[PDB]
Amino acid sequence: RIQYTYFFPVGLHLPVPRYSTSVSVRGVESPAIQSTETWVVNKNNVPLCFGYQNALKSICHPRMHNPTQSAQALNQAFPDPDGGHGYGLRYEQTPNMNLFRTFHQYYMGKNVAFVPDVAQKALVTTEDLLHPTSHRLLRLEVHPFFDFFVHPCPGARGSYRATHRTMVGNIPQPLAPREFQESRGAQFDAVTNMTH
Amino acid sequence: LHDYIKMKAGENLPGLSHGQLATCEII
Amino acid sequence: MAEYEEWHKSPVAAYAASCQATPGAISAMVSMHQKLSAPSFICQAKHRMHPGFAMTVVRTDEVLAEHILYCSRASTSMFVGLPSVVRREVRSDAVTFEI
Amino acid sequence: MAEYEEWHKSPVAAYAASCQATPGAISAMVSMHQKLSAPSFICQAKHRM
Amino acid sequence: MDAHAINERYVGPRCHRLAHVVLPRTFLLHHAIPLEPEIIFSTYTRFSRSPGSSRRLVVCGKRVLPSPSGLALSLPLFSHDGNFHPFDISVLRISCPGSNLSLTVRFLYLSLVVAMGAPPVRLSFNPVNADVPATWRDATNVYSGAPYYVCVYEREDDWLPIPLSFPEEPVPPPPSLVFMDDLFINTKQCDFVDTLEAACRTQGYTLRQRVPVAIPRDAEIADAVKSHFLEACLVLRGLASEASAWIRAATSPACWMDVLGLWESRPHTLGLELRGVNCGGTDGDWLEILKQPDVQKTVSGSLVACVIVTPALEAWLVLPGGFAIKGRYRASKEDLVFIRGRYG
Amino acid sequence: ALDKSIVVNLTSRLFADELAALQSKIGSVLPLGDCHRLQNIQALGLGCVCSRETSPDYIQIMQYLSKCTLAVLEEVRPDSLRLTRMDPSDNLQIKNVYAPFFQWDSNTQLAVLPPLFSRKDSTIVLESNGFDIVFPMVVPQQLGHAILQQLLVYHIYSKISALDLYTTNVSFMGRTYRLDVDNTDPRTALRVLDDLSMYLCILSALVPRGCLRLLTALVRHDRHPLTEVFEGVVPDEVTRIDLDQLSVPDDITRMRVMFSYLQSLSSIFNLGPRLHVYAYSAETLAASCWYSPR
Amino acid sequence: QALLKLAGHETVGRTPITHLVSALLDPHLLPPFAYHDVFTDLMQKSSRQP
Amino acid sequence: PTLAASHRVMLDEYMSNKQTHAPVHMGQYLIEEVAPMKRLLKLGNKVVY
Amino acid sequence: PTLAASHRVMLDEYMSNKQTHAPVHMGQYLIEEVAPMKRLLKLGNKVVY
Amino acid sequence: TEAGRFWAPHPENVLFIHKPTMEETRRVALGLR
Amino acid sequence: RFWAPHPENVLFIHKPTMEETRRVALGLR
Amino acid sequence: KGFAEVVAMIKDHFTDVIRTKYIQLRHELYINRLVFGAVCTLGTVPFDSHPVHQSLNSLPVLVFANFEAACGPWTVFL
Amino acid sequence: PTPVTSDVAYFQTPSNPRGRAACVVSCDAYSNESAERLLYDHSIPDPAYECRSTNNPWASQRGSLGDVLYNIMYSPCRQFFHKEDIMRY
Amino acid sequence: PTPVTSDVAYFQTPSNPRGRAACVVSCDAYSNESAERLLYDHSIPDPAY
Repeated sequence: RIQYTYFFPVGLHLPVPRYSTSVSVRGVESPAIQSTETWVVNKNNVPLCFGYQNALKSICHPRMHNPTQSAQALNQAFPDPDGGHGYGLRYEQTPNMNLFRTFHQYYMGKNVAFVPDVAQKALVTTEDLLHPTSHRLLRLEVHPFFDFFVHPCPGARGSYRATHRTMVGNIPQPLAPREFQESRGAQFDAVTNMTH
Repeated sequence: LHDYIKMKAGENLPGLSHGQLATCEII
Repeated sequence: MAEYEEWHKSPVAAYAASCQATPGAISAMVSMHQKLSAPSFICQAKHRMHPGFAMTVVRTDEVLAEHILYCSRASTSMFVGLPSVVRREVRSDAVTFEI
Repeated sequence: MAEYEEWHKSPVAAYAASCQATPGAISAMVSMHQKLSAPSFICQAKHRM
Repeated sequence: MDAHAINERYVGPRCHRLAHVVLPRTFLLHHAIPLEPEIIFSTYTRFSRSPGSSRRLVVCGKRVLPSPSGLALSLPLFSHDGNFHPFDISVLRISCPGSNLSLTVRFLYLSLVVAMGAPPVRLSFNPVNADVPATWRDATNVYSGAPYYVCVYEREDDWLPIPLSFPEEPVPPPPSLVFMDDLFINTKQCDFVDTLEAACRTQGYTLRQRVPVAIPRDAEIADAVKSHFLEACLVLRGLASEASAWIRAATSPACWMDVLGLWESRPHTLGLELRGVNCGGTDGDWLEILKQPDVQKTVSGSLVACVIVTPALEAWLVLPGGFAIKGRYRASKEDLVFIRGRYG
Repeated sequence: ALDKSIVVNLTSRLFADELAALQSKIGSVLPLGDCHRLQNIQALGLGCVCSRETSPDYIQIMQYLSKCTLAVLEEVRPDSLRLTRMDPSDNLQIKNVYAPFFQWDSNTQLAVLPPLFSRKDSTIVLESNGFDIVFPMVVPQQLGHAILQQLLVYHIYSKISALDLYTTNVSFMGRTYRLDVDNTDPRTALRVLDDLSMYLCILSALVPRGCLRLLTALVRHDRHPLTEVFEGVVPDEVTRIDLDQLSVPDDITRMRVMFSYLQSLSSIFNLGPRLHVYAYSAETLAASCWYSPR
Repeated sequence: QALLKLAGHETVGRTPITHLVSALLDPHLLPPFAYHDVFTDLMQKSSRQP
Repeated sequence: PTLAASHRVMLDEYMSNKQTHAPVHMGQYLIEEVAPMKRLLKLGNKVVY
Repeated sequence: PTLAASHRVMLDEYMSNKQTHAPVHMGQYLIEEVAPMKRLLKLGNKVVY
Repeated sequence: TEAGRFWAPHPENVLFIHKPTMEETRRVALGLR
Repeated sequence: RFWAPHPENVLFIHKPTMEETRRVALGLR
Repeated sequence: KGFAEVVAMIKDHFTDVIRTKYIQLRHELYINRLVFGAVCTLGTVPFDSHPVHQSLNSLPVLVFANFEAACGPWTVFL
Repeated sequence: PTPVTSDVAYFQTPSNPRGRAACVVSCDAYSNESAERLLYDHSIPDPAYECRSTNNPWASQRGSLGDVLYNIMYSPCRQFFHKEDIMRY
Repeated sequence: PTPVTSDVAYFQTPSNPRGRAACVVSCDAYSNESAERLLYDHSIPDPAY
């Protein structure tokens, strides 16, 4: 009994200069619509659908939603990371209400400007994050729902901690581009059937 | 600066799938 | 303000600094504030929306293949012993021999 | 008001909050109050509705 | 709310009175207590104007899911010779069994004692019940400034208030007797730095290498290593902590190490144990120090100094660059009875 | 009569290094999965539950062992293990090989226990097949219980601690032996301690008052040999129960009920199947026991 | 009036699901300027403690 | 890979003409299957082996 | 299922070309038959098996 | 990693102080103090 | 070029800047 | 499963019964009530022999084959 | 789950869904220090392509969602993501 | 009668007009309490789709 394995994707987004080859189709040419399904021919030649409602029994599950299972394997993957500049870690609260005092202490003698991990991903195109000249822009995209960074604890060496993205726009441009968000918003239009 | 452009380009391969790799040029 | 303990987590502002300022672009941002969690995906299956990620399906399948076995001459040299019969079980219904 | 013992029976109102207010959408609402009976089906099968 | 009535039958008789305490999340966010069901609580109290130690007790705690909401506990109160002392700290120690987590939560009795103020034969059957009603009374912690709730359950009782025995003259000021621990450790730290500054004077205000680490050739780097020694003197004096490294070396029955966060770029991790390294001071023993993952980044990197304490209370200040200065914690025999009693 | 044996197919082969252990431990006892004739290696290993990649469960191994059949090795071939099985009432001949050496005699009472003195000693590995054959050990019942006595004391005083010479070591008469307890899974041993707690507090509510009064008249007047568990100091709690008057017809309705629960502690202090020995030799190390389960 | 057709009407427990589908409707997200006492209306309609 | 066609069009065009079908259209796409077994596909009576 | 073209054009396209007939057009549709017997279909002089 | 090879001329550890990151952490620490 | 490790490598600490650091640590305590 | 498991399994077969006696008998409780059950050992079934479903006048009755019988003492459990 | 800008031209040809091919037949014998650099290193491109490093970086890397779920019923993704069961080859 | 949003691709392949497949050869022998779950228990999807 020979046993093969098969794979097929669903729900992608082609790049911007869209093209065609066929001449028989007239009704799906508009780039405002995006498919959310694929069709797979069954054994008895019955074309079955595949939607997210048929894919909901393994997305909505807490194995898909906690980094404690993930940040213990990443910690054994690279055990001594460079403890980076502690830029966007936390809120150092001080008893001030003069915000012009807090405005002036921080920008007075600053001479070298830092760039965080996530802010240097939102300017990269969709291909340079996948190009092999970049490790650190690619190593810290471990999980879809979450967002990892380097924390100075414990000791003098670093460790990896986690925040949740909570939105769609907190996924960066190289993994969900600009024109995808526009075509997703046009799908928001025709479902609820609003008028601008 | 020469150590920067060298960072943006790049025994390093332990395996290769499709075959013995071949070099190209640029004219 | 720190950018990691925040709702708006800087790649939001990268989109808004590169729009066209078109009345279709407002419909993106309203649909961009979407709680990318588990029990909102239920509400993106009742209306056939697209959540923020594609996926790859993986299956298996089986085939009753009738095979062809070839084997050349004298690849094996056999050794056949002599058979015997051993008794194990005595019950009220049966006596079990086995060769 | 009782929603089950009524002429208008709430799935009418779902169409009202989802129109586009088009002059073709008026003629939908004229034909939407079509009596769903047996001796009305004669009058739509004559004109082939 | 079950953990109050469980503790009255198992921790209850082993004490004199219990302090039923419910901690809100505003207290939990300040002390950073990650609520898992694996947590083992341990309680002991630190007496004053007496030999200070009470025995350690394990108290059960459960999360209360919703009128307050948070972690529920029960603190022991000890009455030696028939009365309470007002300035008498009850210490809650929180730890996980497997991972690396140790938290000290400290309470004072005047925030608790005041808060309590307004034929076959039969076998009895007395199960644990939450039938007794609660009376929620407010409080504030003196040490952190985060509010916590205190239950008062209904049962020579109504006639008398709760006995207190206020201290007698001559007495140190109660801003100095409340923080007995933070004024004892701070003077030991301030006397530790004075040994390091005296060790520069005998050498001629110099810093000698001890660890063989090559230094890149720049004059600004040689000025930068000097700035790590002066910044470490602002930190070791300002540090007054319950769980420092030399305290674990005094109550040890092995080198005890704690790295520092210079210029407030890191939080301090204190009490890291060097297992299997004997700090003898010979050149063979510094290589076993260099196999540690911490010491490689305190020397090759920057912004982190490191303090390594022997069990003979002799300590080195390791700077980035391999530079080190031998210093000594001075603890008298009267001081070790004070430390091994309250802490160890 | 009844003609029995078990031959076991090793699926590929086995080496000459790992054969030196399987040849050295001939005549030993190991369990196996089902009472077949022909057999793979993946039933003979007791360590299908005593794994290396996970922490073992010392009660669950012993709890596994009253289920399965037990078998004796007699021959070893480098592609096939030839054994013999144990019928539930069958006079066989066992040989004393087991490395922590405890002397037997005629009319002793054996017991089959999980390996607790050394894990690495009783687990030999067979990496020609990717499996480890794990041996149990036979122990006379003076230590058949006295290890399970010490093991239940250890899991009590681990939670209180989280000293190290009283909670671990097992004292046979004459010597001590260190247990091999470093990384265990006690989540099925604390159920056993949750099955002592029901029977023990019931035995603290119907304590007969006459036997309480005999302690008041023995720990301070005379000097019994085994009253020296106590000192001369009687517990204060005994006098706080003693104060009620005696009742002879209610020291029968308390003695009979207390007597019935001490039939119930043969349900939590169970061993595996037992081996009634009736003939033993001293210079051949060969016994001849009588197998009878439960 | 365009968001409410996706969010539905059913409830998990006390909380309606409209507080959970979109971050534009979750009151724990505040508008980034407050001239009114918004800080006290948030606490009495929240199982999420601020 | 198997037959995936993100709209109903592309699967009902690959059945029509095997050669002149598009693998990539503007909105949708088709993964033409490269499989170690081939089958008879009968969607109606048009057969693409 | 049998032949059922929801407008007169679709049945006159399945006759004219068996391969490139539309199974589903914009408004109407067609059901190409999958039947245990299969007949000849003479509409004029064009024949589709 | 040997006692006789202690004072190697090129030992394996090299100091590397990134002077831009050191000035920004001084200056904030001089702002709070 | 890197410097070579040697136990006679010294860093001379200024007398005033060590005592001016002592003035700050008094006040912050 | 052996005698060391079933006594730990019968207690989980009577979880909702022990709670519905001692709460019902807490106003008055007698020492002669504290015995709660007794387990005997009736005999052995040969393994791989299956019970057979059977309905009799109705009444569904399982029937075993090759059951050899024994006896045993009554043992208290609680 | 996969980034939305994965490539259709990847899904046409028979490779694994990791993005990096797990053909560990090609590397040297018993070099387990060197046979990890095909599965999880990203300094080099994948053995399939020479312009991109990884199609979906949500499932290729150490700690990513392929290593979380399926790397330790039946799962056909146990075939491709398990580290120890590929090192047998 | 059948809803207006009944999918046309159901009518292409030889099913039955119930909507659910009624193949009772597939289920177990002599189980009337279990064969009914094919026909009318609408928790499971129908055995076709």
